[PDB]
Amino acid sequence: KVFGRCELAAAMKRHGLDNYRGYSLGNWVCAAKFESNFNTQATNRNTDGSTDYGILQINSRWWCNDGRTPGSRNLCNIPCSALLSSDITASVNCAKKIVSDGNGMNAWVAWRNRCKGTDVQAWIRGCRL
Repeated sequence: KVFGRCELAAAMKRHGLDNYRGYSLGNWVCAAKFESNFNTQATNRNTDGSTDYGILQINSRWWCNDGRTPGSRNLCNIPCSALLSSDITASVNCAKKIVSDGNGMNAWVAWRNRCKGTDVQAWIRGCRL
């Protein structure tokens, strides 16, 4: 499923991401835009044998099990396929654990490269939240 910008914003707000750990909703919507372009089916295979899954591109090396990543840990206790569903609950709960893993939102390289330091409030424009 491909979310509309405000549609995703509402969904995330609904799952408690707005201001979570001090990160405004805009940051989260912006991360999603550049990590997967709001596509819940998005996947990216890395060169280290791992793969990023879903709307927030969560990595299989440590956060989920896809049964084909060497020395992989499943800290979120879920199959990576669950991060490719139209319901973002799984991705959000797992994201909540990653953003609290000691690096803030820097865990998402796309967020770091395209959202960090910018006027992320714009990503929420026109939304009736």
